[PDB]
Amino acid sequence: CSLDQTVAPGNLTLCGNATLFTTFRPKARFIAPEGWMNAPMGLYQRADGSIHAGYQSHPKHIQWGNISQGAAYSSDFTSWTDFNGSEGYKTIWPSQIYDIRGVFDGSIIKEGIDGYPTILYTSTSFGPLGATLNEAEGTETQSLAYTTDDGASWIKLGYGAGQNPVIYEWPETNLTGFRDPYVFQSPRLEALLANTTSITNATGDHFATISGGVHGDGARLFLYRQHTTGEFIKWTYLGPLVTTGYKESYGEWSGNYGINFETAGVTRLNPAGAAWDNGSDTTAVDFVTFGTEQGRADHQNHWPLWAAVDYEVRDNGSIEAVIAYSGVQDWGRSYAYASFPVEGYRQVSVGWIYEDDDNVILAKQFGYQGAFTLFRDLFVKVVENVSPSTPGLFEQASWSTKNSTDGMSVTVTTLGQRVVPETLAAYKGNSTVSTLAPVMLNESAAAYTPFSSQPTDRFYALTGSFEFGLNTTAKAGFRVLASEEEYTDIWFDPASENLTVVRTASSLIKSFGNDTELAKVKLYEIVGAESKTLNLTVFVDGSVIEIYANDEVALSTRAYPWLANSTGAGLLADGTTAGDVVGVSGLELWDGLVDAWPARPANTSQGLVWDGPTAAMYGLFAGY
Amino acid sequence: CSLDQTVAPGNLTLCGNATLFTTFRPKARFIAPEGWMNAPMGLYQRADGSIHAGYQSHPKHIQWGNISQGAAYSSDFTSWTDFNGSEGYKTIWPSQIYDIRGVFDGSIIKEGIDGYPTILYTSTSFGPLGATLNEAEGTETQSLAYTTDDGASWIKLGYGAGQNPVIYEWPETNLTGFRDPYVFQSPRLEALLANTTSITNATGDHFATISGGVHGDGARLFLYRQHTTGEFIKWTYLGPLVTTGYKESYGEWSGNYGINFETAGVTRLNPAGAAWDNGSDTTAVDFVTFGTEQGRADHQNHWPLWAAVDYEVRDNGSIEAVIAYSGVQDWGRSYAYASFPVEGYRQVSVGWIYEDDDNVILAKQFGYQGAFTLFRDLFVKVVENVSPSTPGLFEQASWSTKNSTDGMSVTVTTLGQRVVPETLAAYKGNSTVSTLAPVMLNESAAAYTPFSSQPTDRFYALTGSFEFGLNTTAKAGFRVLASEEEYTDIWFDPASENLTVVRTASSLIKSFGNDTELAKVKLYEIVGAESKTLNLTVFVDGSVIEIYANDEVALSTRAYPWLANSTGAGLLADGTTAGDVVGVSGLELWDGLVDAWPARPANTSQGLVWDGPTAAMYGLFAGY
Ligand SMILES: *[C@@H]1O[C@H](CO)[C@@H](O[C@@H]2O[C@H](CO)[C@@H](O[C@@H]3O[C@H](CO[C@H]4O[C@H](CO[C@H]5O[C@H](CO)[C@@H](O)[C@H](O)[C@@H]5O[C@H]5O[C@H](CO)[C@@H](O)[C@H](O)[C@@H]5O)[C@@H](O)[C@H](O[C@H]5O[C@H](CO)[C@@H](O)[C@H](O)[C@@H]5O)[C@@H]4O)[C@@H](O)[C@H](O[C@H]4O[C@H](CO)[C@@H](O)[C@H](O)[C@@H]4O[C@H]4O[C@H](CO)[C@@H](O)[C@H](O)[C@@H]4O[C@H]4O[C@H](CO)[C@@H](O)[C@H](O)[C@@H]4O)[C@@H]3O)[C@H](O)[C@H]2NC(C)=O)[C@H](O)[C@H]1NC(C)=O
Ligand SMILES: *[C@@H]1O[C@H](CO)[C@@H](O[C@@H]2O[C@H](CO)[C@@H](O[C@@H]3O[C@H](CO[C@H]4O[C@H](CO[C@H]5O[C@H](CO)[C@@H](O)[C@H](O)[C@@H]5O[C@H]5O[C@H](CO)[C@@H](O)[C@H](O)[C@@H]5O)[C@@H](O)[C@H](O[C@H]5O[C@H](CO)[C@@H](O)[C@H](O)[C@@H]5O)[C@@H]4O)[C@@H](O)[C@H](O[C@H]4O[C@H](CO)[C@@H](O)[C@H](O)[C@@H]4O[C@H]4O[C@H](CO)[C@@H](O)[C@H](O)[C@@H]4O[C@H]4O[C@H](CO)[C@@H](O)[C@H](O)[C@@H]4O)[C@@H]3O)[C@H](O)[C@H]2NC(C)=O)[C@H](O)[C@H]1NC(C)=O
Ligand SMILES: *[C@@H]1O[C@H](CO)[C@@H](O[C@@H]2O[C@H](CO)[C@@H](O[C@@H]3O[C@H](CO[C@H]4O[C@H](CO)[C@@H](O)[C@H](O[C@H]5O[C@H](CO)[C@@H](O)[C@H](O)[C@@H]5O)[C@@H]4O)[C@@H](O)[C@H](O[C@H]4O[C@H](CO)[C@@H](O)[C@H](O)[C@@H]4O[C@H]4O[C@H](CO)[C@@H](O)[C@H](O)[C@@H]4O)[C@@H]3O)[C@H](O)[C@H]2NC(C)=O)[C@H](O)[C@H]1NC(C)=O
Ligand SMILES: *[C@@H]1O[C@H](CO)[C@@H](O[C@@H]2O[C@H](CO)[C@@H](O[C@@H]3O[C@H](CO[C@H]4O[C@H](CO)[C@@H](O)[C@H](O[C@H]5O[C@H](CO)[C@@H](O)[C@H](O)[C@@H]5O)[C@@H]4O)[C@@H](O)[C@H](O[C@H]4O[C@H](CO)[C@@H](O)[C@H](O)[C@@H]4O[C@H]4O[C@H](CO)[C@@H](O)[C@H](O)[C@@H]4O)[C@@H]3O)[C@H](O)[C@H]2NC(C)=O)[C@H](O)[C@H]1NC(C)=O
Ligand SMILES: OC[C@H]1O[C@@](CO)(O[C@H]2O[C@H](CO)[C@@H](O)[C@H](O)[C@H]2O)[C@@H](O)[C@@H]1O
Ligand SMILES: OC[C@H]1O[C@@](CO)(O[C@H]2O[C@H](CO)[C@@H](O)[C@H](O)[C@H]2O)[C@@H](O)[C@@H]1O
Ligand SMILES: OC[C@H]1O[C@@](CO)(O[C@H]2O[C@H](CO)[C@@H](O)[C@H](O)[C@H]2O)[C@@H](O)[C@@H]1O
Ligand SMILES: OC[C@H]1O[C@@](CO)(O[C@H]2O[C@H](CO)[C@@H](O)[C@H](O)[C@H]2O)[C@@H](O)[C@@H]1O
Ligand SMILES: *[C@@H]1O[C@H](CO)[C@@H](O)[C@H](O)[C@H]1NC(C)=O
Ligand SMILES: *[C@@H]1O[C@H](CO)[C@@H](O)[C@H](O)[C@H]1NC(C)=O
Ligand SMILES: *[C@@H]1O[C@H](CO)[C@@H](O)[C@H](O)[C@H]1NC(C)=O
Ligand SMILES: *[C@@H]1O[C@H](CO)[C@@H](O)[C@H](O)[C@H]1NC(C)=O
Ligand SMILES: *[C@@H]1O[C@H](CO)[C@@H](O)[C@H](O)[C@H]1NC(C)=O
Ligand SMILES: *[C@@H]1O[C@H](CO)[C@@H](O)[C@H](O)[C@H]1NC(C)=O
Ligand SMILES: *[C@@H]1O[C@H](CO)[C@@H](O)[C@H](O)[C@H]1NC(C)=O
Ligand SMILES: *[C@@H]1O[C@H](CO)[C@@H](O)[C@H](O)[C@H]1NC(C)=O
Ligand SMILES: *[C@@H]1O[C@H](CO)[C@@H](O)[C@H](O)[C@H]1NC(C)=O
Ligand SMILES: *[C@@H]1O[C@H](CO)[C@@H](O)[C@H](O)[C@H]1NC(C)=O
Repeated sequence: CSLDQTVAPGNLTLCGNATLFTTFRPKARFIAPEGWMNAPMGLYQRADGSIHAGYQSHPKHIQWGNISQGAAYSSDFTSWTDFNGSEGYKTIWPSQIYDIRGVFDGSIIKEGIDGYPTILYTSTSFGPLGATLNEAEGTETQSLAYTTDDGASWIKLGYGAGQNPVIYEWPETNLTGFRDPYVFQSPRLEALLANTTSITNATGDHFATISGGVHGDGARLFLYRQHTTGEFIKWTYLGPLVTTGYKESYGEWSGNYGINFETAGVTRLNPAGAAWDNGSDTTAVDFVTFGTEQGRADHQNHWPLWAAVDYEVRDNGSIEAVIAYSGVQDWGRSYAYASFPVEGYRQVSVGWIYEDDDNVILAKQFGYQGAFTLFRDLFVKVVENVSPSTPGLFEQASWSTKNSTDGMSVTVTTLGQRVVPETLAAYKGNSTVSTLAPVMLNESAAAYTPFSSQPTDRFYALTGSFEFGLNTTAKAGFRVLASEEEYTDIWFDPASENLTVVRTASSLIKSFGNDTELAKVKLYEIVGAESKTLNLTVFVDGSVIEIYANDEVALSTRAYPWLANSTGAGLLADGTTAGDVVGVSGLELWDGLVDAWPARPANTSQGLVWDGPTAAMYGLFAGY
Repeated sequence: CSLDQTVAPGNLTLCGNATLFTTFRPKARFIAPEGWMNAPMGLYQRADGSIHAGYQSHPKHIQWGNISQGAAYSSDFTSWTDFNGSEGYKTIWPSQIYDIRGVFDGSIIKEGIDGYPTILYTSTSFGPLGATLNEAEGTETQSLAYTTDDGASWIKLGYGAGQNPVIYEWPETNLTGFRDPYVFQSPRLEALLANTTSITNATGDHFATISGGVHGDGARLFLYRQHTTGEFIKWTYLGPLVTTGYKESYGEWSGNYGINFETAGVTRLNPAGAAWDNGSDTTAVDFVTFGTEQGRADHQNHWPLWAAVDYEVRDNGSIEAVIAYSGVQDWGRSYAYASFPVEGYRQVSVGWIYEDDDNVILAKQFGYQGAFTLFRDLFVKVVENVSPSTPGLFEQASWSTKNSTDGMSVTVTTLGQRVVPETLAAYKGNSTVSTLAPVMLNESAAAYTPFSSQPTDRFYALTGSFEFGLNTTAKAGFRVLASEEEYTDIWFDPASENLTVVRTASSLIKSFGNDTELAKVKLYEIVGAESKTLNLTVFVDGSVIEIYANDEVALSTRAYPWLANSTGAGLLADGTTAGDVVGVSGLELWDGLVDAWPARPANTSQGLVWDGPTAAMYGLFAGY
């Protein structure tokens, strides 16, 4: 095993465990110290204003298993510190018959048991578990734990009658899944159900959804309500909140609803951020965010989706969330988005970016798998004065339209997503910032034009506004992680409405994924404008490439170039002519970003271990 | 629920939990503070000379489940003190994927991990488990833990490759069971295998048996040897030590070998006690003690047996233990005998006495189930100058015979068992002792003759020597726990060689067992004697009746008389005439015995709990 990054890569499968630990590793984002991570969990803003973030964790392994909560905290979403206790950076782990198979995703009741922050989580035990298997009741249940030390440790309720697990009965038969409880307060839902509480007797101020589905008959999000305020054992099943069909799709802008939901959450937003009104704010919109399984040919069969919903009250004192329009939260290699409230009327969302090594060829050599996305403020994106001649506008696919009285303009409403400003400020302020001169891309434009300033490593951000003619057939974007032999091309093609990431040349290492990523982006044309604009922000962080368009569209992906000098960046142009011109302005390079884990040394590997021959006997975890 | 013990019992199933806690409860023996117990485990003499005793335990329940090690200690086998830690009187409990289904029986390596006492125990996980079920590999494995604080707590080795569990591969396919590791040193076995260690490479100073069997083909005791002295991870399978047939029986004196072994141990004894020679002591005998399953119509399908064995060395460097003769360790409601070495060349054995409430009618009202037997010294019983005309003598069923050179007398050899002298001394010294005048039972004898002194409660011992004519047809023995309406009759009938406990009148409460207990007792007739003698010792301790004959035969059983005055005792006589006389001498009553748990209050119940609806979902434990 040679680690010479000035020559072509050898056979890297001969390299030892964690020998490639720093080679492709993100530095500017949330990631475990080592080993396996997946879904964010247990997210809450603590009493001191800091953010507690948990995550599904399997230390000293590079596949999933013994799944536990790892945790850390931050005062600004950006610079983090690990918890360190008797189990290292873990704070909840399998320990009881009811959760021994894994401590799955959970969410926080901020004033819970004895007034302490309390997690409701999926506690798993033995038996077939999965949407394509024949799971039985009891394999997935829901349990409580609380913390008296602000998340350094958690105390589980005892096992037994009237204690853990607190939710165990399946609400319908033949579930595909029964997990990922999302606890939330909702003046909106309380107002809607206030006339029906005699029917159900459930009058608590907390609701909880549980994600799943029914075999052969599509996904389900099940709604529960806390039975009595200030009491946390009894949760009353109201009914299905969201019901979708077996592999139903709302269309090209909306992914596919698959067979089973995961990590679903419920929020209410307005143009400024989170909305906590009872229905009285006419600018507020109810949203559900959710993952779907088995409705996708690639990306681990996983779509992270969202839908705007209109709530209807059923006669049995339950709620139907009728989907009004439906979109995609991220179009790339990310999943398991969790959202949580943050003071100042914010709802903040973060997901998990998996690697692109699905055959597990270099995972041991990495010594880790996975990272988070950046933390994102959610809000209602409102575009005013939209031209009715915007192509495809009245499809109303992942947005809504409201005509002006005179019919000459439209107001467009959709889900907005933008990187939390704390992170943008810290990134910019800690970087070497190069403000770049505008560039007109015309007949003289090369295919690739390097920026006048270049990055110095694999940790940078780019911003640009691309102004296109209304009938352009030109393409433009950014090339990143670029040398002559390796590069990753981010293209937007207004004629097809497709944002793509072409990765055929991303790396000389052939075992990594190289498929083309794709997102749909609607450029809403403004009344009286003779052009249309794409605002693109791109973060390059080790192997992560995370793309944001117009505070709306997100696409996370991976690139693993071998060569030390595959760090360059610049502009891409295709079909730009004297007459079909692309004006690029607002160009900025931020070189360096932030060291997100200042207390950690560069190499936080502790080695990898094998569970031994019993792993195959038990059949629950891969074992490595 | 009335607790009036001066009138007939009402419907006691209406009584609350633990309302009958003290009513039938032993006071003078090892018993858990409350709840469920079964097999002794983890027995060893500590560095300070005290005895550590563990037991299979399920606190606050009255059926088996979450099976854990409860523990206590004693300096004299007799007066005990509970450990008290973070889990009360438990010291090992289910906590890892490999043992979450139960911490089953285990035994002690005295100088183990880092020089500390170390337990090798059966760690159980999910799946069908049982001799009549289709168990698979991995469900039962063997794991290590060690103590740095003399048994107050135990630290398990980590889960994984080269750590726990340390034995997981089945030595043959289709096992009926794979548990109860018994670790022991043996100069005998080391000497026998010394010429074969090249074949196996196993040269350690510890051996371990694991108890089981093969479906359809009888029980098996599997022998392992520690691979290297001072190292405790690697244990090498040598071969089957004991192989018996599917429900094979050696005869009327030997129970039945069933389909599966449990709690098996290996020892070597001589007339004085434990023998630690390499084979050079010609008075020493190799013994195996073991439980069998599914070879008995009653007594929970369980026989606690023993066999004298002759070891043969196989060509593959393993040992066959050929059964020379075979007996019964206890003929009544006891099982799961464990033996352990004690300083002064002793081997001490103790078992578990279950209740006689197999339909679980009053278990909740008790608030506990189970106790230990008394602790017993094992030795080789040798009877010299035995008459060749002793009936059935050359059957050599559970004994061996050696003729004198002239053929006029025989030396008989069998397993001896006697209550440890520490307990006999303490019992006698703390009791009110009444030495009773001898009684000739003849034509004038009533059926029942009360002793001249009577017990004052349900805690007493009786001794007597019954001298019978060589051709008697008379019966005699002891009645205990006796009033006019309730009593338990212990009879010996020399003509049939049967010791019986008749329990048709033991209690007015009809839900308890009332079947007749039976043991075979061989009165070895001495050359020149014109009579034959039965030395009977009986312990009455709450509901326990524990009978010892001639330091050889043991029979433990249960009686639950309701009436407060059903405490009396005396002599039984049947068919005694002027010519067929039974001379009773050495009669002594010890009233009171010892308070075995002086620190415990009378009622150590902490209530009972239910595991809730998930107990049936998981399907592992009853839940109560
Ligand atoms: C199979 O058997 C298993 C083993 O038995 C069993 O698991 C065990 O289950 C039991 C019962 O559910 C659990 O017991 C609970 O423990 C909770 C605390 O748990 C935390 O702390 C313990 C112990 O703490 C110490 O010991 C460890 C180990 O040495 C040290 O690390 C610590 O530093 C600490 O040491 C100090 O204290 C020691 C003595 O205790 C000293 O020796 C020492 O010197 C130190 O000073 C830990 O062991 C726990 O760790 C385990 O669990 C965590 C997850 O929780 C894991 O991460 C970890 O790996 C371990 O597995 C843990 O950290 C108790 O809170 C709980 O007590 C209450 O509940 C019951 C009711 O259910 C009540 O009886 C009792 O009164 C308590 O409730 C009161 O208090 C709470 C708030 O504090 C109130 O909400 C409640 O209403 C009530 O209030 C009362 O008082 C008020 C007045 O103040 C009054 O106003 C109220 O009205 C009311 O009266 C309970 O004891 C036990 O932890 C499990 N153990 C393990 C190892 O798993 C398993 O379930 C079984 N399985 C099956 C299938 O049956
Ligand atoms: C799923 O995830 C699960 C959770 O991660 C996982 O279970 C965990 O597995 C790990 C790894 O196997 C276990 O870690 C081991 O822990 C052993 C000690 O265990 C005992 O102590 C711990 C911790 O102790 C404290 O914390 C608790 C909780 O707060 C307190 O109650 C205590 O008071 C104590 O607190 C003090 O210390 C704290 C910090 O640690 C402070 O915060 C605090 O202020 C106090 O000061 C307990 O948690 C354990 O309890 C659990 O387990 C018991 C059974 O064991 C249960 O009954 C109980 O309910 C709990 O479940 C327990 O009591 C360590 O000994 C062990 O460390 C060694 O082994 C590894 C190799 O495997 C080495 O890396 C390491 O060096 C250690 O080995 C050295 O030491 C030993 C002798 O001491 C030598 O034999 C050895 O050779 C070596 O010697 C070295 O040093 C020598 C020089 O001195 C040198 O000469 C030698 O050459 C050599 O270098 C390991 O850390 C962990 O306990 C599990 N946790 C739980 C909760 O289960 C599970 O397996 C996962 N499942 C799957 C399927 O993957
Ligand atoms: C005295 O000790 C006991 C512990 O032994 C304490 O706890 C009680 O324990 C018993 C079991 O011994 C439990 O009985 C079982 O109850 C099941 C239904 O329970 C529900 O209804 C009752 C009645 O109002 C409620 O009290 C329960 O509420 C509690 O539990 C829920 C969780 O479900 C919590 O949310 C609450 O907060 C409470 O904690 C329940 O809502 C019942 O199904 C079960 O069924 C069988 O057993 C009986 C008797 O043998 C049969 O008649 C019946 O046919 C069922 O038999 C089964 O038997 C075999 C083998 O098991 C199976 O193969 C069959 O298919 C069949 O299913 C049983 O009756 C009791 O619920 C529980 N009480 C609790 C926790 O409060 C007592 O509390 C304690 N008392 C005191 C004063 O301390
Ligand atoms: C680097 O990290 C790893 C952790 O990832 C550390 O531990 C090693 O981990 C790997 C797995 O990543 C283990 O590989 C597996 O080994 C199995 C056979 O092992 C035995 O032989 C080896 C070789 O001499 C010994 O080292 C082992 O000894 C250790 O374990 C025993 C317990 O058994 C202990 O007693 C010892 O003390 C040691 O701790 C063993 O004796 C092997 O069966 C297993 O098989 C598959 O995997 C490969 C690769 O994918 C395939 O070629 C093969 O076909 C098998 O594939 C399976 O794949 C699928 C899915 O799993 C199944 O469906 C198939 O049916 C099929 O079974 C694998 O190769 C390795 O043993 C282990 N080493 C240890 C513990 O020492 C490294 O130590 C660490 N390195 C350093 C320097 O720190
Ligand atoms: O770590 C479990 C956690 O991850 C999610 C989201 O991806 O589920 C994954 O893990 C399950 C258990 O292996 C799989 O069945 C599932 O297909 C997979 O997506 C959460 O739903 C869960 O809490
Ligand atoms: O934030 C104002 C308002 O919202 C409520 C809704 O019941 O609480 C939400 O907002 C808090 C601040 O972000 C969160 O801590 C809380 O978890 C969330 O439910 C009100 O309590 C509050 O007055
Ligand atoms: O507590 C388990 C312990 O008891 C024994 C001896 O009786 O086994 C009993 O428990 C097993 C598990 O429920 C049963 O399969 C078995 O039939 C029963 O005798 C020990 O062998 C075991 O270690
Ligand atoms: O007891 C004398 C002699 O026996 C050995 C056998 O190797 O140890 C046994 O006896 C000890 C005392 O009862 C026990 O502690 C020990 O566990 C048992 O193997 C010798 O070590 C000792 O010299
Ligand atoms: C980058 O490195 C490779 C190999 O060292 C080299 O061929 C190339 O010229 C270098 N510089 C570039 C592409 O600017
Ligand atoms: C309420 O009605 C809906 C629609 O019929 C149904 O799915 C749900 O199960 C009902 N709730 C109950 C039975 O609690
Ligand atoms: C919205 O405006 C477009 C263009 O003016 C028109 O085609 C459509 O009918 C209008 N819809 C409504 C509801 O008025
Ligand atoms: C650098 O980053 C840190 C950590 O997020 C942040 O607190 C600090 O303000 C940043 N420095 C700037 C903006 O100059
Ligand atoms: C653009 O995207 C869609 C997928 O939504 C695809 O079917 C179409 O072929 C793409 N067109 C071009 C020109 O890339
Ligand atoms: C024992 O008690 C019962 C009921 O109180 C009574 O009938 C009997 O006479 C008492 N005394 C005896 C049997 O000596
Ligand atoms: C040794 O021989 C015996 C008798 O053939 C056999 O049962 C045992 O399995 C053998 N040991 C091995 C293969 O280790
Ligand atoms: C043992 O003694 C009896 C009676 O003297 C006799 O029947 C038998 O043959 C003797 N056995 C041997 C081996 O001498
Ligand atoms: C009473 O019993 C205790 C506890 O076993 C014992 O130590 C003491 O010697 C006994 N008293 C006597 C024999 O007088
Ligand atoms: C004595 O015991 C045996 C069982 O070993 C039995 O078959 C026989 O009938 C009994 N005989 C008498 C008279 O009790």
